[PDB]
Amino acid sequence: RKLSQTVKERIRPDKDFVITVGTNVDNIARQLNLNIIDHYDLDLFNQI
Amino acid sequence: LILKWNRARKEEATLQSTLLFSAFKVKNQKSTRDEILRLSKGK
Amino acid sequence: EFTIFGEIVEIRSQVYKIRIDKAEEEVLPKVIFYADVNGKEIQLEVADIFDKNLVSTFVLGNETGLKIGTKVKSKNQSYAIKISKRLLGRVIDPIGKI
Amino acid sequence: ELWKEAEALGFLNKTAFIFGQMNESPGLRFRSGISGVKVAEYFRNNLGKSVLLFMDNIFRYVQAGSEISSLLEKTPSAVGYQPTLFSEMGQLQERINS
Amino acid sequence: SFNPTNPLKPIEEKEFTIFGEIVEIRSQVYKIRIDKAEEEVLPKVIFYADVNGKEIQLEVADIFDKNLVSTFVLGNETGLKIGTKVKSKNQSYAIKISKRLLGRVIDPIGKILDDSIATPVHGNMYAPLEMQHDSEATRYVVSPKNAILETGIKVIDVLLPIPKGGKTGLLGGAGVGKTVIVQELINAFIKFHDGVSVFAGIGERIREGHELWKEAEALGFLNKTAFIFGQMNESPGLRFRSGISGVKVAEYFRNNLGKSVLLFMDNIFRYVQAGSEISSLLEKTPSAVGYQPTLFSEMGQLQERINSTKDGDITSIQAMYIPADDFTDPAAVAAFAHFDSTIILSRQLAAEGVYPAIDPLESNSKMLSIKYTSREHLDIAKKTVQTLEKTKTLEDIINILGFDALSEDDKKVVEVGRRLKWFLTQPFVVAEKFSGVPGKFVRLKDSLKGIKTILDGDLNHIPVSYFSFVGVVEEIIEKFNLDAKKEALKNELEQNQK
Amino acid sequence: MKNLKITAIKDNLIFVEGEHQFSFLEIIKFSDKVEGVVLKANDRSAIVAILNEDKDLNLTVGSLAEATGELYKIPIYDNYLGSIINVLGESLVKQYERTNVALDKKYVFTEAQPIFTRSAVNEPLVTGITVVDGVLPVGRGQKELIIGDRGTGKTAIALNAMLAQENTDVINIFIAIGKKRDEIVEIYGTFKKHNILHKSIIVSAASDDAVAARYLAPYAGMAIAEFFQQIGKDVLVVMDDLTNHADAYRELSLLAGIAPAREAYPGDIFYVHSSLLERGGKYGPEFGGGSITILPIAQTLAGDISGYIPTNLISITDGQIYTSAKLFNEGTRPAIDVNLSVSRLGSAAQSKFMAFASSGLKKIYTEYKYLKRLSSFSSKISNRDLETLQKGKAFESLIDQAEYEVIDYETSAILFLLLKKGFLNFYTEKTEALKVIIGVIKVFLAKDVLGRKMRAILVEHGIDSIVWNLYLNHMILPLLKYHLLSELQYLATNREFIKKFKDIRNDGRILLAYERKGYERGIAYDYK
Amino acid sequence: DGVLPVGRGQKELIIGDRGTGKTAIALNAMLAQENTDVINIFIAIGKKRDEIVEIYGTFKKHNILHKSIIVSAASDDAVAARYLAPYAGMAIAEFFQQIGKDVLVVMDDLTNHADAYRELSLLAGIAPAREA
Ligand SMILES: Nc1ncnc2c1ncn2[C@@H]1O[C@H](COP(=O)(O)OP(=O)(O)OP(=O)(O)O)[C@@H](O)[C@H]1O
Ligand SMILES: Nc1ncnc2c1ncn2[C@@H]1O[C@H](COP(=O)(O)OP(=O)(O)OP(=O)(O)O)[C@@H](O)[C@H]1O
Ligand SMILES: Nc1ncnc2c1ncn2[C@@H]1O[C@H](COP(=O)(O)OP(=O)(O)OP(=O)(O)O)[C@@H](O)[C@H]1O
Ligand SMILES: [Mg+2]
Ligand SMILES: [Mg+2]
Ligand SMILES: [Mg+2]
Repeated sequence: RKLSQTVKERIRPDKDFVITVGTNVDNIARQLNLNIIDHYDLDLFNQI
Repeated sequence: LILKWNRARKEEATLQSTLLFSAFKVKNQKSTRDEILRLSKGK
Repeated sequence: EFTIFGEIVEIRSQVYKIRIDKAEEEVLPKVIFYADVNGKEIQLEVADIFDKNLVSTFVLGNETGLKIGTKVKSKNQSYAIKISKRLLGRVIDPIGKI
Repeated sequence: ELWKEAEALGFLNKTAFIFGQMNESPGLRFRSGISGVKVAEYFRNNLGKSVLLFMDNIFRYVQAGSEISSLLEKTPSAVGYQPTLFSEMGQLQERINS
Repeated sequence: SFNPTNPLKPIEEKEFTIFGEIVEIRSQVYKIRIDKAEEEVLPKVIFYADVNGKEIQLEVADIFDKNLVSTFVLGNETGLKIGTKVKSKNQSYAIKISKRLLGRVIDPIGKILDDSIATPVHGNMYAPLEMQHDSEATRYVVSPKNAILETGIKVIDVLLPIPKGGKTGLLGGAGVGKTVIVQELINAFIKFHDGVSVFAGIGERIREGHELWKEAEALGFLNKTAFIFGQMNESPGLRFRSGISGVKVAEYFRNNLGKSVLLFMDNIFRYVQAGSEISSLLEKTPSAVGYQPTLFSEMGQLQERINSTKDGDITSIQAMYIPADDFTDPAAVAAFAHFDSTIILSRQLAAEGVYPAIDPLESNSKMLSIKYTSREHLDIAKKTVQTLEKTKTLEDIINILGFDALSEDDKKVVEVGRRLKWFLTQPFVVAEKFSGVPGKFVRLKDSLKGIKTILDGDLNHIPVSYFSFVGVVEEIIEKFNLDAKKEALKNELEQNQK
Repeated sequence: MKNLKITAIKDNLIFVEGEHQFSFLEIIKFSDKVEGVVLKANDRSAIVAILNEDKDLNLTVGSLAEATGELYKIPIYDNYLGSIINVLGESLVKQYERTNVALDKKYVFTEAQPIFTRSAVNEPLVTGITVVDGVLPVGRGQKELIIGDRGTGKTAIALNAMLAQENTDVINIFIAIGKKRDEIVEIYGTFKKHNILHKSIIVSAASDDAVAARYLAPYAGMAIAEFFQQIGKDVLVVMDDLTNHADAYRELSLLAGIAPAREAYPGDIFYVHSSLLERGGKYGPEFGGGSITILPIAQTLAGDISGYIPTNLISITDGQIYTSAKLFNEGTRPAIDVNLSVSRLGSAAQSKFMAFASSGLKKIYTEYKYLKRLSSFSSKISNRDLETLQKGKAFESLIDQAEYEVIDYETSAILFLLLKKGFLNFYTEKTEALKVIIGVIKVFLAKDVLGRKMRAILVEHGIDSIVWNLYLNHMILPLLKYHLLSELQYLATNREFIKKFKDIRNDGRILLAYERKGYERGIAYDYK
Repeated sequence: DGVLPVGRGQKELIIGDRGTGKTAIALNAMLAQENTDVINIFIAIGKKRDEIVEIYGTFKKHNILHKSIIVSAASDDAVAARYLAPYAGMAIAEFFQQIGKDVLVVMDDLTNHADAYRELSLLAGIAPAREA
């Protein structure tokens, strides 16, 4: 919820593009209707 | 867990002791009744 | 007036059996029998009435001085205490001792 | 200590104390609450005042009742308690009404 | 035709020879003093009394003197006073038995319970308490168990096979599902059985007995079933004799007609409870937990008559009640010694939604032997129970230390264990009223194939939720495939739209 | 004439002497009012448990008594309705005058009617509680136990169930065993306020009354209920509570000299409660043709449902309702734990529309709890599990309901239908908005003539009819769509939201009108 | 045989829960004496008749029947019979031992024997002790 507040604060849907990995932040972005360029899976972060 | 075990064991032990003494107190009713009779008569 | 009279025929810790000798009325449950020993009175409350004469009691207070053959009498009433507005500021026990 | 503090803080003149303490026989401990209830009833009914009854410790009333029942050779129930436990609690508590 | 070798013999005709009156009264227990008698009174005989034309029977328990006996009532005591006249034939209680009992609902003493006009049941008078045989050795000519019944329930068919000619027991606390499993077994066994069926309700609900009688009428197997009902509204004297009467009826149908009897008893704990109450009312020294001293003997006196001989088989399915969920209760310990198959129900599993709430880690079956099943069935059952035990051990580690502490093997073991646990649940045909999910009947080989597939790890991709309350594993596969197809079609449609 | 004499008074029991033919529960009359019941008897002596007391009688050794020769039968009087009575039939608080002609005399230990006199349960008993009426149905003739901890709202549930019978033909009977007098008087006042007094009786045995009175009170209440049922009336009986009754029986047995058993209760406590409770049910027309619905109440210790008396009672009744102390501590009223509760009658004790509206919601709730308590490795949640979680969270918001609030059966059915069809899942992020919309829908269905028309056509034409579908699509769904758009704007683009709310107009004038009406008694500056 | 040795003349209890394989262990002990000179006596206290018959059949199949005795007191026999069964079995064992034989005795099981004795004592009028 702190991340949701921060994203709602310092991101604009027109001049900014959001890459979301994981279901939670993907849902947050979709609710904020931001520009989701692409989506990944959380396991991708496991291997650097 | 300690609390529950202590409570349960106390309850079970008290019930067992009372039930054991029940037989002894039943088997000695006649003596009590005769003593009551002879005390009632008395002097 | 004190209507019931009798003696003590059985003793134990806190429990005493009383045999009634003279009574103008039948004993009632929970009435108080008074025993006067060495200038002090001791109250025994009726619990069980086994017979017209025999009865069992438990002591309301200290029991020192009670013994077999102690004479007891009762008004066939329960225990009573003195109550008024002069009771405020005083310290008493349940039976009214100061 | 409580009696001294009541005297020193100034509310002793409007408080009545009935003390059946752990040094007493089971009869007095068992009758303390009943005597307090009777005193409060007198204060409300005869003097037309509002009474704040205070009991401590109320568990000792139950303990004294169980001790008296054990002394009278009655079969205990639950954790060695008297069969007439809730009946005695009701007897004490039903008289504190409005 | 069939030639009986140990047939039951009807009681002997007699005249009332003992006369007396009630000198002490109590609730359910009365003392009778005998005034006139041409013979000495025997234990367990019946004294009859009449009050306003209503007959009251009292069974003899103790014989203090030549003239004084103690008795307990078989039925309602309303009407008995001091001085009521009683007469006795010096014989124990008897009921009318014949082939006409099938489809009739009676109580332990033979009172009609299915119509108000009380249509009589024809037959001969037989005394359930009096069992007659040539000698003790005759009781040892019994057939060995050599068959297993198929129930259609995955867990029971795989891990806890039910004997034919043996005894199975369903143990559990209050409201865990004993009656539902008993009704499902009745549905899956009767109408396909080469014989007759006897149901004995012992201290159970009146509504349950009415429901079962109506279901028997509706599904057409009423005429093949004999009902006996001493329920929880009856006196201790009647709840103590329901099982004896049911066993006597089964023995009549086996010894005298050469039929195989399916005996259902519910609830078999109430028989012991009623015996305990009767013993307590007669002022006898209690045993531990306040039970009667003769608890094990009383259980054996009823359980040993349920045997299988060359005339036929008597298969017993019994429900046992566990007071306060205490499985160390003396009644449970006494009952454990007689069950060839034992099925123990868990309250925690029922709370989680597992139905039937059978705990395979607490149950056992003696039919899991090479003498009765194949090698493959034994191996599958052993592997299943081992995997469930390992999963139960690992769940504590998961709960306390988190999930990442496990290895790759432990995680795979937990996944297989969860899938196995949720695959064993199954919707019952009788349980359609509770939810509405249609019942399923899974045969043994389908259950074995599904359990083997799950054990191999073939279905670890399918989420656990899909495994609950299905039949064969093909249903799980179909549901998964259809859901994946719907997801793929929706994704393709939205990507076409974008 | 007097024929007995008192010889001893021990253990609160009276020993009488005198030749007579005693019987169990035979009435012994010590005066014109004080009576006792014979417990055991020789041919010249008896042991008696008193039922009531008199100040002036002074019952002691040597007092004379009469053996009436008859059993303990309770008499029925016309003025029982709207009154509090004791076990002997004396009006402690009465509303009307009594004519001294007894309508009937009913035996206290009347045996239950046999199997052939019963009938299947097929008619609902509206308790006024949404979750009870929809997921835990109670029919006419069904025994539903109310099991719970101390101070969790069981008496409130029973009182709500009885207050819901204000506009029905069901007679309420409330048996109180060892309750507080100032609570019985408060319940009497509550009955008087809600206009159900004329059809309600209270049978009272106080906590300090005679042990025989506390033991025999439920049987006297059941005899009264049986009298009412013999003229073909539906009776709803509430026993509060059977823990006190078990305690009274244990006290009487232990003072009478009986040996103890598990938890010191006598060995036949189960028989006591089972023979008491087997006298309620649905009966065929040839045997009265009524019903006796019982709602016993019982108390657990620290939420231990596996206690001796709670499990003894569960094995007698047809399901139970469990009230949680954890839920009650969180301000959730009623604190009903649905996962631990059950009704064994099921959909057979519901109306067709109610049965269809909540067909598989209890199982969904159990699955929702199981998933919520489950810890897994893959933090990816399948669509089915997401649907289950959302529907369970939505269901959790229908339980809340104010005290003494009676919700109509059709309102509960409509709310459960809305939940089942999936319209309430979108509120998974805002629960206060869900509460507001449920309140608005309830007000609309209760007050507006179109809401009552909707409920009436739901009753007579069913859910599947075209008229009810039109009513749902033009009255209720637009309001939900408007509220969801207002509270959560992003739902305007959600795929499922578009799929469901496709041919639904975004009309929300009902909520705005009700908000205006509520705020019209509004002031710019507060006085306090 | 290897880790928990049993010698001739040693009384060795078999203790456990229900359905764990105690009777199976005792039966294995008796079946291993097929080629030896030990005499088997099996005492059943409060056991089911069908189980005893099955055990007799198992004895017959493994050719150890010709030197095996079963002393049976079923679960519905008189309580005095169940109390006296182990003593009679041990008397038979002592008869065989007095002529120089080796005897293996199995009692299944002594908890039922204690229960039978407790029932006898409570019925007779003996004061109860720990666990009655
Ligand atoms: N739905 C409700 N909403 C709000 N308050 C409620 C509700 N139901 C009950 N209460 C309140 O909660 C309190 C406890 O309820 P109640 O006295 O009925 O419970 P109980 O289980 O009968 O308790 P006790 O153990 O004292 O008999 C009471 O003050 C009651 O008014
Ligand atoms: N197979 C099942 N499927 C669904 N629900 C079930 C199943 N078995 C039991 N239940 C649930 O459990 C409840 C109790 O079942 P049942 O009547 O068989 O219990 P019981 O063990 O006989 O109880 P009691 O101790 O009261 O005799 C049912 O009403 C039902 O809600
Ligand atoms: N070595 C073994 N291998 C496989 N199964 C075995 C083995 N030993 C025993 N069993 C099985 O274990 C089960 C219990 O057998 P057994 O009769 O010895 O048990 P028990 O401990 O005496 O039980 P109870 O309490 O019923 O008397 C049976 O199903 C039997 O087939
Ligand atoms: Mg059942
Ligand atoms: Mg309450
Ligand atoms: Mg064994």
